[PDB]
Amino acid sequence: EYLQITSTPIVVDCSTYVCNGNVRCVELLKQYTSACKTIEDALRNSAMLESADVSEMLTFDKKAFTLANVSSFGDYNLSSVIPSLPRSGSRVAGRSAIEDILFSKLVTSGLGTVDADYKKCTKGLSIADLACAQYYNGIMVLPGVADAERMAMYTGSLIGGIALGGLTSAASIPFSLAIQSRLNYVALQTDVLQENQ
Amino acid sequence: VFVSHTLTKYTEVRASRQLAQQKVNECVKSQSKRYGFCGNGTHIFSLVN
Amino acid sequence: VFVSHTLTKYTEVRASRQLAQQKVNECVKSQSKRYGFCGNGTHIFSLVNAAPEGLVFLHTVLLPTQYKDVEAWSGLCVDGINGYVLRQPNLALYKEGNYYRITSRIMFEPRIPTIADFVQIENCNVTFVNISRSELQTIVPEYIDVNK
Amino acid sequence: YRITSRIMFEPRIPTIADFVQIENCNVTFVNISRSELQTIVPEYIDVNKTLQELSY
Amino acid sequence: AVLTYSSFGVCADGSIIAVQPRNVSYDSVSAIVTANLSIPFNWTTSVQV
Amino acid sequence: RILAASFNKAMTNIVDAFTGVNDAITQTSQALQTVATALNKIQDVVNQQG
Ligand SMILES: *[C@@H]1O[C@H](CO)[C@@H](O[C@@H]2O[C@H](CO)[C@@H](O[C@@H]3O[C@H](CO[C@H]4O[C@H](CO)[C@@H](O)[C@H](O)[C@@H]4O)[C@@H](O)[C@H](O[C@H]4O[C@H](CO)[C@@H](O)[C@H](O)[C@@H]4O)[C@@H]3O)[C@H](O)[C@H]2NC(C)=O)[C@H](O)[C@H]1NC(C)=O
Ligand SMILES: *[C@@H]1O[C@H](CO)[C@@H](O[C@@H]2O[C@H](CO)[C@@H](O[C@@H]3O[C@H](CO[C@H]4O[C@H](CO)[C@@H](O)[C@H](O)[C@@H]4O)[C@@H](O)[C@H](O[C@H]4O[C@H](CO)[C@@H](O)[C@H](O)[C@@H]4O)[C@@H]3O)[C@H](O)[C@H]2NC(C)=O)[C@H](O)[C@H]1NC(C)=O
Ligand SMILES: *[C@@H]1O[C@H](CO)[C@@H](O[C@@H]2O[C@H](CO)[C@@H](O[C@@H]3O[C@H](CO[C@H]4O[C@H](CO)[C@@H](O)[C@H](O)[C@@H]4O)[C@@H](O)[C@H](O[C@H]4O[C@H](CO)[C@@H](O)[C@H](O)[C@@H]4O)[C@@H]3O)[C@H](O)[C@H]2NC(C)=O)[C@H](O)[C@H]1NC(C)=O
Ligand SMILES: *[C@@H]1O[C@H](CO)[C@@H](O[C@@H]2O[C@H](CO)[C@@H](O[C@@H]3O[C@H](CO[C@H]4O[C@H](CO)[C@@H](O)[C@H](O)[C@@H]4O)[C@@H](O)[C@H](O)[C@@H]3O)[C@H](O)[C@H]2NC(C)=O)[C@H](O)[C@H]1NC(C)=O
Ligand SMILES: *[C@@H]1O[C@H](CO)[C@@H](O[C@@H]2O[C@H](CO)[C@@H](O[C@@H]3O[C@H](CO[C@H]4O[C@H](CO)[C@@H](O)[C@H](O)[C@@H]4O)[C@@H](O)[C@H](O)[C@@H]3O)[C@H](O)[C@H]2NC(C)=O)[C@H](O)[C@H]1NC(C)=O
Ligand SMILES: *[C@@H]1O[C@H](CO)[C@@H](O[C@@H]2O[C@H](CO)[C@@H](O)[C@H](O)[C@H]2NC(C)=O)[C@H](O)[C@H]1NC(C)=O
Ligand SMILES: *[C@@H]1O[C@H](CO)[C@@H](O[C@@H]2O[C@H](CO)[C@@H](O)[C@H](O)[C@H]2NC(C)=O)[C@H](O)[C@H]1NC(C)=O
Ligand SMILES: *[C@@H]1O[C@H](CO)[C@@H](O[C@@H]2O[C@H](CO)[C@@H](O)[C@H](O)[C@H]2NC(C)=O)[C@H](O)[C@H]1NC(C)=O
Ligand SMILES: *[C@@H]1O[C@H](CO)[C@@H](O[C@@H]2O[C@H](CO)[C@@H](O)[C@H](O)[C@H]2NC(C)=O)[C@H](O)[C@H]1NC(C)=O
Repeated sequence: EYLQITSTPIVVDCSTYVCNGNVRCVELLKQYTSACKTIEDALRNSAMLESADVSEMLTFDKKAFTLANVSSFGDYNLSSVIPSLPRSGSRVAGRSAIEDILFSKLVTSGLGTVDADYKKCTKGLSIADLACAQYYNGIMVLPGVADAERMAMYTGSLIGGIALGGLTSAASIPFSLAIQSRLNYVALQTDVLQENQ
Repeated sequence: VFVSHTLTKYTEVRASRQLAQQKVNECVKSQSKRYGFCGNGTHIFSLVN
Repeated sequence: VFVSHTLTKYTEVRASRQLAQQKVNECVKSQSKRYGFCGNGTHIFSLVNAAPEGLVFLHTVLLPTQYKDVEAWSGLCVDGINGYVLRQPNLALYKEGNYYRITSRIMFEPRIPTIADFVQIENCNVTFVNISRSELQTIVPEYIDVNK
Repeated sequence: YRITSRIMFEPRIPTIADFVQIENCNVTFVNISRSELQTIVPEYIDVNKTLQELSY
Repeated sequence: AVLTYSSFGVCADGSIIAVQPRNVSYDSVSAIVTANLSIPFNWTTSVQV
Repeated sequence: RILAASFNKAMTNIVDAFTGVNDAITQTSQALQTVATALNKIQDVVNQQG
């Protein structure tokens, strides 16, 4: 099942988009007192609320993140969902073997909704990029809320939570006993050999 | 016209985000008995990526 | 343009209004076990007050502060042929000092083992407690062997 | 006789604690006398009648 | 971070920093094992809005 | 006894956080961070009406 949790936020400067920076036009725009106020407030406030409640959902647990490993699941091969090692250091996580597929096998449709680089627009040597041209019109795309690093920390912690069993000193249980515990929640298990595992 | 399209998208994404939060708390962190909420059949555990 | 703004806001408020009714029915009137719906942790009760254009909720929840270690056992095996497990999966049998006690796994609520706390099963696991019917009274203080 | 869960087949030896006493019977219940109740519940012992005989 | 957007937030003095995820301790499903178990023992009351 | 003493302490901090006499310290507890989040959401609703 797939559920969307965020949308790339876009903010627009009302004065630059309508007047192109012409000084005379800016004075005429003041007659439309509530026109720009409504447009800027709606885009700015919606983006801040979106980033506020997304950051509330992203919890982390260092204890559970350590258990996101193939050695913690036994016969259940979770290698396709655990995070990848930090290939270049300076970080604690990375994309799983399924996240990079969904993020790359899907079309690289960078036709405008790119949080492109702003520091090269005003001092660059080459003619302006398609993204810089939008920035000159006051349309600027903010960086995505769901950061790539926070995602791997968040998902890695949740996957590792399934290996926790409430043991003293945080010892990890065999994963065959985690499934048995969740089966007992359905109906009290009377089988002793546990061959059904 | 642009603001109308964006605000409608934020309304749709907010509803889907709140459903995702419920599935993280009830299907991933916990085990659910609400039929059909975490797939059909008897739920055991869920994974998220 | 004004109609578009009002219809967009009505759709947003209607979605939030439906969630408020669910929380009033499941968190304020009743007590919920749906994790995270009435705040994180274990829900006890909720309060509600008026607010500008809406409601404000005050979820009262319990958070743990200390934990107790217990030497828990999976079950019992009497004479090597009669196996027993706890009647409720949320209970745990543990050893304290020389005797035994049963406690819930959610809250530490000690309980004296009664024969009704167990369920008889066909086989015995190797991790079960070995004991005979002669000494079963050390685990269940009310057990009396009426045969012997 | 055995007891099982209705969701998963989990065979269980019937214990006296698995039953709840009610005021009246039904024509569809297992029709049995107390001396034979041990055939349904292996751990059951009629300590009432057994002590009467052992008083001699 | 007094104000936040995406991965970065700002302080009361205007310093820009990255927003780290909120640290919490996840719950767990107590296992039916012959092992050494930790059970919650003392409790506190918290109010959330 | 402890549950009642803890509840009264939380309610007092909730009322003080709503009044906003110590706004710059309420972030010290994520329980009080819910109050800050609630206040921000109420302000947006009030300002955007007109
Ligand atoms: C509760 O009580 C029960 C019943 O008493 C205990 O269960 C038995 O526990 C014993 C050990 O305490 C187990 O015996 C060990 O089994 C091993 C395999 O035996 C199988 O295979 C051989 C093949 O030759 C067969 O002969 C045999 O019938 C079995 O099929 C052996 O490896 C062990 O040998 C011991 O001695 C040698 C030499 O000294 C050592 O190298 C070994 O390490 C070992 O010590 C031994 O015989 C037995 O299998 C358990 N089950 C049964 C059904 O008998 C529980 O352990 C006890 N639990 C608690 C918590 O108290
Ligand atoms: C466990 O043990 C009990 C007690 O013996 C059994 O319960 C009785 O079962 C018998 C049949 O085996 C039933 O008797 C039948 O009742 C009819 C009369 O009406 C009944 O109902 C009214 C109230 O509505 C009462 O006032 C009245 O007294 C009766 O009880 C008749 O239609 C039947 O006649 C049939 O059998 C006779 C032999 O008796 C034949 O000659 C006839 O041709 C005809 O076939 C019959 O007598 C009785 O009603 C049951 N009692 C109760 C209290 O329900 C259980 O059946 C038994 N269970 C098992 C599983 O073995
Ligand atoms: C539901 O939401 C509640 C809160 O509403 C969450 O509960 C909090 O969880 C966190 C994370 O575990 C707890 O924080 C821990 O507290 C301990 C005590 O704090 C000491 O240190 C702080 C800061 O220095 C002082 O203010 C305080 O006086 C204490 O001296 C620490 O032991 C924990 O670890 C810290 O220290 C070690 C050692 O340096 C470091 O390795 C750690 O990284 C960390 O810094 C940690 O800080 C907090 O106490 C919980 N309660 C409350 C009321 O906030 C639940 O987690 C959440 N539950 C669920 C199931 O979702
Ligand atoms: C759990 O699932 C994992 C993912 O499916 C399993 O990993 C796979 O295991 C198989 C069998 O060992 C590997 O297939 C062999 O691979 C080698 C070549 O491997 C190298 O090249 C491939 C190029 O495709 C590259 O993907 C690998 O990473 C290696 O660099 C060949 O000699 C064989 O023909 C054969 O195809 C898979 O490649 C491997 N996949 C991954 C992503 O590692 C894993 O084995 C399962 N775990 C358990 C315990 O069963
Ligand atoms: C019912 O009895 C079962 C045995 O018939 C119990 O299963 C045993 O549970 C213990 C305690 O959790 C496990 O011991 C741990 O095992 C690992 C090594 O496990 C791996 O290797 C063994 C063979 O050496 C293999 O059988 C396992 O599947 C794993 O591949 C160590 O890290 C620990 O030190 C510790 O000894 C036993 O491994 C496990 N036995 C088996 C055959 O799986 C079971 O717990 C009982 N059930 C209940 C509900 O009490
Ligand atoms: C959440 O806890 C983890 C540790 O479990 C923190 O991660 C590191 O912790 C040390 C010790 O405090 C810090 O000095 C490091 O800078 C942290 N590194 C990283 C990459 O975060 C984590 O920062 C904690 N976060 C909060 C908000 O408490
Ligand atoms: C799963 O756990 C193993 C064991 O800790 C990790 O393997 C170690 O990885 C580090 C680098 O991160 C190496 O320096 C160690 O030598 C490795 N251990 C062994 C025994 O060789 C493994 O990296 C963990 N998996 C992930 C995805 O982090
Ligand atoms: C008490 O004692 C005996 C063993 O001492 C148990 O075994 C036999 O059980 C059958 C019933 O299936 C009785 O008919 C036999 O008479 C019993 N043998 C003896 C020597 O008594 C018996 O199950 C136990 N319970 C009772 C009620 O006797
Ligand atoms: C549970 O925790 C409470 C809260 O700390 C404990 O009550 C405190 O106990 C200490 C030590 O006896 C006293 O100095 C404090 O005055 C008590 N009150 C508070 C509000 O901290 C209580 O003792 C603990 N209970 C158990 C069974 O460990």
